[PDB]
Amino acid sequence: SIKFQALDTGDNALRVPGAISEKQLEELLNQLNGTSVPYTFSCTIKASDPYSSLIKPQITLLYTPRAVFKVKPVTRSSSAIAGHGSTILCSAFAPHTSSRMVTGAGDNTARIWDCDTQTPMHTLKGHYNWVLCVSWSPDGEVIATGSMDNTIRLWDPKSGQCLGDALRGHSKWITSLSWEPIHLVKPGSKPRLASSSKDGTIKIWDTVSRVCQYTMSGHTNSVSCVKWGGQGLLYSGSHDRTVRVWDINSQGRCINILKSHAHWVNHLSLSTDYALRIGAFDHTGKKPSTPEEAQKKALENYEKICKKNGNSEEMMVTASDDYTMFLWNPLKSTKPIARMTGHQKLVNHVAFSPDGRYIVSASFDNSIKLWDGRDGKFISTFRGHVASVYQVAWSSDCRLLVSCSKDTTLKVWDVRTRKLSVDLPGHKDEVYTVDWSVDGKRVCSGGKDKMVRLWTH
Repeated sequence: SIKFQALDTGDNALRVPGAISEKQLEELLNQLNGTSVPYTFSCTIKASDPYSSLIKPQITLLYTPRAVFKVKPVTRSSSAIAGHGSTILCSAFAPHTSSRMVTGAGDNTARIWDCDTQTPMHTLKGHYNWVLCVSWSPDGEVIATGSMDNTIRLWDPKSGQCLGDALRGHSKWITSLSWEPIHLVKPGSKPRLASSSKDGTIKIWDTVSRVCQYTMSGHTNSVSCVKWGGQGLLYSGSHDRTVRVWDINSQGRCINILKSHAHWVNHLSLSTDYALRIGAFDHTGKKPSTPEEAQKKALENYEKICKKNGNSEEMMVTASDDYTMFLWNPLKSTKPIARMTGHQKLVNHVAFSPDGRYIVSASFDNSIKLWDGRDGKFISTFRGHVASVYQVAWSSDCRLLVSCSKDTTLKVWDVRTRKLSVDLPGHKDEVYTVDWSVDGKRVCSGGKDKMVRLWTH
């Protein structure tokens, strides 16, 4: 007996024919919808791997088109790659290729790696304190590093050369970096860089003319994080218990102060920021032929995720150290749409899925909770870690989620089945960073053991 159900969710009815050829199963499913459209079929949904399945001891058959891209779950680990002098604090794949990756460690250096050969490629020297955040520009041309020495440095990913002098201005350490989205950038020009500091300011940097355009001081305390949205609006969170909204088309004018939080705002993420990070690029790796094509492609990829109701809504999630999270639709209302709660310990990372469909939150209660990205409803808790969870990373197809932890392991989860997919140990100590490449081919992790691990399917 066999039943047909899509990976989406739809059941489409009940049939029993004896053990058949795989090619026939398409033809049958095709024959129903009169597509006569290739297909791949799934079953045992751990397991998750597809009469040979009856040589292994009724059946539901999960079907999905071949033309639809699907990221394979990471399974194995290369040999650990040495280079950094102390613990690794941040990591980020390039938006246009899975052959490049950058890390930031407490040895005052950032490193660019060749993921194809698992070798060190460049060492970025110039900061006189810890590198706290690394972020590729959405066109993949420039790397920026925010440091504990209060400065920002721009690097060339290909040559490893620092682009002139550091960006100076902040009087305390850098808390976050956020590049201007490609679809808002005038064709032929480059994306500007927003940075937040513990000094309580947000600066907007012109990386080309090499000049600071605006300084958004307004928060009365340290600024925790900033995010450059696709409407020409920036959203910042701060220890003044406030979420502020700055209009870049009005010289950084504050158009809204959100006071619903009762405690320090620690994390702030948008539903569109996975899209914003990679601009015109996707899982294929195909490059735009012209800057004008890049702007159109970036807009197309952006409007695809935000414009659902015929209008553009980017949702916002903010977290505080009362463990409480909020969901916003800032364009629509200045009051929280929903109040997410349940975490018993501090939330360390919050991220929407690339389609904005889900919200996942990593905590120090050794758990990861899955939330609905449109109304903020609780769905499930990912249990399996024994120690605190530091960071998570989404797959491009929004189907898989990898998470690193203090428990010396990484775990990848199947968000469709809401369960553990594969548990991969490897490191010798705590792991602080994880990232998943756009093509889904490679996963990188780095932590206390000063070493980089590259994970593949």
